[PDB]
Amino acid sequence: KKGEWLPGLASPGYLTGSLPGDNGFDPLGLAEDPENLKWFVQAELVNGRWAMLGVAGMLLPEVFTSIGIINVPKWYDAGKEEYFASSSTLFVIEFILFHYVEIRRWQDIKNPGSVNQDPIFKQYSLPAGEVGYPGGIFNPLNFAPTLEAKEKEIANGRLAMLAFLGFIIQHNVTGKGPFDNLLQHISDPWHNTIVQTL
Amino acid sequence: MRDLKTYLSVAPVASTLWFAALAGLLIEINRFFPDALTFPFF
Amino acid sequence: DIAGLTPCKDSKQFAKREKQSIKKLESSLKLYAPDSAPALAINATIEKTKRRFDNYGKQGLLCGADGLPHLIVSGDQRHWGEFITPGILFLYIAGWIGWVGRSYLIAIRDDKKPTQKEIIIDVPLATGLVFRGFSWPIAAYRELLNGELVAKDV
Amino acid sequence: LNPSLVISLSTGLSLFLGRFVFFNFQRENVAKQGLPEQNGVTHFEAGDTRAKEYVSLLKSNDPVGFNIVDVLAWGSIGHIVAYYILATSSNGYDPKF
Amino acid sequence: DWMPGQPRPSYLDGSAPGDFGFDPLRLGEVPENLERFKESELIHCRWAMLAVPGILVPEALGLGNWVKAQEWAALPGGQATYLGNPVPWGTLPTILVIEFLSIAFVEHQRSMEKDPEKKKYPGGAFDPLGYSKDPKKFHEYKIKEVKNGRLALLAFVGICVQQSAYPGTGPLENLATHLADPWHNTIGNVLIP
Ligand code: CLA
Ligand code: CLA
Ligand SMILES: CC(/C=C/C=C(C)/C=C/[C@@]12O[C@]1(C)C[C@@H](O)CC2(C)C)=C\C=C\C=C(C)\C=C\C=C(C)\C=C\[C@@]12O[C@]1(C)C[C@@H](O)CC2(C)C
Ligand SMILES: CC1=C(/C=C/C(C)=C/C=C/C(C)=C\C=C\C=C(C)\C=C\C=C(C)\C=C\C2=C(C)CCCC2(C)C)C(C)(C)CCC1
Ligand SMILES: CC1=C(/C=C/C(C)=C/C=CC(/C)=C/C=C\C=C(C)/C=C/C=C(C)/C=C/C2=C(C)CCCC2(C)C)C(C)(C)CCC1
Repeated sequence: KKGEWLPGLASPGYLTGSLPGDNGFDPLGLAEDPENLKWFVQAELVNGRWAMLGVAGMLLPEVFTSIGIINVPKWYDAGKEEYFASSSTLFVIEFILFHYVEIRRWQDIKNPGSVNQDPIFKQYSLPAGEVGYPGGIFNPLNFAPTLEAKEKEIANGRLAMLAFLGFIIQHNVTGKGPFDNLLQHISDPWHNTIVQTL
Repeated sequence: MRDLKTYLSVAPVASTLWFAALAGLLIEINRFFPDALTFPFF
Repeated sequence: DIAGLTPCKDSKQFAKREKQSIKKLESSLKLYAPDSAPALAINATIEKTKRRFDNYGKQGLLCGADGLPHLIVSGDQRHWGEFITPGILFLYIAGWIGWVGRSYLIAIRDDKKPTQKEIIIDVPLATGLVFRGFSWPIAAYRELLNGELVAKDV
Repeated sequence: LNPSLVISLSTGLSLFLGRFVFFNFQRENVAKQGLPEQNGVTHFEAGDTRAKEYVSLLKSNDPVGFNIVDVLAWGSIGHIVAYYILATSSNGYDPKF
Repeated sequence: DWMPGQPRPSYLDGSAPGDFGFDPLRLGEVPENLERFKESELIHCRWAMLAVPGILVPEALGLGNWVKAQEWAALPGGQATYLGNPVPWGTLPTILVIEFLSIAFVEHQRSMEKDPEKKKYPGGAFDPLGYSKDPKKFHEYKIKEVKNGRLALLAFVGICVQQSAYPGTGPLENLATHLADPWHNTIGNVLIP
């Protein structure tokens, strides 16, 4: 009993249960190969983490704007705004920095523990952790990376990924932002539904 | 009964049912969206 | 515009084809009564003709000297709906078909008589495999990196 | 502008290069290249009566072996380069920057 | 190591000057090719270490960029100008035949001598001050040369690509354009036109 995504269906054999957030969910069998499972675990972590930050940066500035405390552009209109640098320059900065960071993380995915030390400063290295959970400077508050804690990270990532999937599709058909959709729905849910929007 | 279901799974009958369902679907798609030389939704 | 073509909203031959087509249908309409069923059928065909011509002119289709929509498949971003976008949709569907059929052949290749499940379809096995093509570009790509897509030394 | 000047300078420099500069490289490359052969043996040995190379014409009292054929080859280079230079100077062709 | 985490190739031990383990396509799979490449790399490195100073130094003066400093030969009656003075042999046929004879002779001397370490590091008359005296500082200078050369090669690629992104410009002129506004005049504007 590790949690059943479908109470009737049995859990696949290759999903042992030693992984956080395991509920026996893989109908299409994409992670039958343990190497595919190992790669997709990192893909879920990074996609979930980016979705968590994205959903926060999309929802929280907008609700604070609609309340009246701040006046921050909406997440879809924040790109058209004017900034201190050309958007093209911002792109190149982000590309170069991620072309360094993501490949350093990728070297750990292929070969674990191969990029734990700073190449500039020979000292100040990372302690030995697990793939997807780098210790050292990446955990300053020295929290305990354990079950539940890792299970809550994956659970919040899954809900945030569904939240991002909701935000983009809503904004496409509704025209406005997520918090404006919630206010429109809260005013009259029986007459302000996806049924009424289409 | 089991023999009847085994007959329905033979290649021509499965092909007819599959192609009939496929033909009906494409007919309704071209019925609600006739003509269309392009993908207009961009 | 491109290749000397003019957009169909600007072409006179395009509008003359719409006129002559509608007037030809109207010439067939005068023979029947206004409450007749052939009349409502011809009227529906006329409305369907107006809808077709208007949709072609609205979505930026280019017209030649003949007043007929010409398609540009060079990749110009103004006309991706004419080939590249429906082509990606096709490649998604085609890969789905091939990947599901391949999954079926792999699953029955270890049967006692593999030919038995090829002339008599195992519908339960098929229904369980038809939805693996939804993620076919992923499952195929992983099988490419893991050496599972191609048989070694053939 | 003078045909004798261009032809003499071009042919003189061509013969000079082929004798003193591009000579050892040409001879070592023609040695490792060898004589053309059919069925693993030379054209003459196979039975072509007219495929015997004329070593008498290749005889030269020159200290390095420069014979008549070397003069003909590098001289043809000099004259072709000379007439190329002359023909390119008289056409008056000019591109546009 | 040029990429920590990646295993080194089999033939790149780490002894050769500049051996950081870079051969993804395995072009140096054959020792004959690898030794020939070791010579050819130093030749490109040294041509670039002579080119980059000669490309950007006349620009600091009144002379134009390296692309316009090779322009008199396009028009018929061209006349070269070293340091603003029209040199008498400025005609293109003169310089073309001069460069052919001299460059072909000297560069072909490199072909006729195969050691094949003389093809890489000859010395003798080319080392009068004798920096090859100590076989440790000489190899250290080998590392200094290959890194200086690779730096100049990457700079020559930058000069040419910038010249493409701004036809008829100077490398230092592009530097001044970047100094006017580094956040609005970056490659992003030619990467995203
Ligand atoms: C033509 C110049 C040249 C040549 C002949 C070499 C040759 C060599 N290099 Mg070197 N290198 C060069 C340029 C060159 N390099 C430049 C410019 C850099 C800076 C980026 C480096 C950085 C470098 C490192 C860090 C290392 C080497 C190493 C080596 C040795 C092993 C690699 C090998 O065998 O591949 C042979 C190479 C070739 C056959 C050249 C192929 C050229 C291709 C066809 C075109 C290149 C495409 C290019 C990216 C286009 C960009 C243009 C721009 C407009 C986009 C070898 C002797 C490794 C070594 O162990 O040293 C001993 C090593 O670790 N190189
Ligand atoms: C910073 C770049 C650099 C470095 C570190 C080296 C290093 C080395 N070279 Mg090398 N070389 C270079 C550039 C460089 N070279 C260039 C650009 C050329 C022209 C193509 C050559 C051509 C060359 C040859 C033919 C030979 C060497 C040799 C050597 C080795 C021993 C000799 C020595 O140490 O000289 C010492 C280097 C210096 C003291 C550098 C100081 C010189 C200043 C900084 C020059 C700056 C002025 C200006 C920019 C250039 C104008 C000079 C020009 C007129 C020549 C050594 C490992 C010899 C060898 O292999 O040994 C067996 C050998 O035969 N070099
Ligand atoms: C990364 C991500 C979102 C990131 C968003 C970001 C950075 C947003 C950034 C910005 O907004 C800010 C903050 C501020 C704005 O001004 C600017 C932008 C730029 C807009 C979403 C991922 C979203 C990821 C999602 C939704 C993933 C869903 C995957 C699912 C559901 C898979 C399920 C199954 O695969 C299994 C597990 C088993 C199989 O057998 C069956 C199926 C069903 C196939
Ligand atoms: C862009 C574009 C274009 C171009 C194009 C080109 C020119 C390209 C290409 C291409 C190519 C040249 C490709 C390739 C291929 C190769 C190979 C080598 C293959 C493969 C395949 C496979 C391997 C498959 C598999 C599978 C799947 C996955 C699905 C199902 C099943 C199967 C098994 C079938 C044009 C202009 C026209 C138009 C517009 C767009
Ligand atoms: C004695 C002696 C000497 C001298 C020598 C001499 C001087 C010689 C020579 C020589 C020569 C000087 C030769 C030449 C030449 C050759 C040839 C072989 C030729 C040719 C030509 C041609 C081939 C042409 C062609 C053409 C025509 C026909 C027309 C058109 C144009 C052209 C040009 C293409 C010395 C002292 C030094 C040394 C010792 C000995």
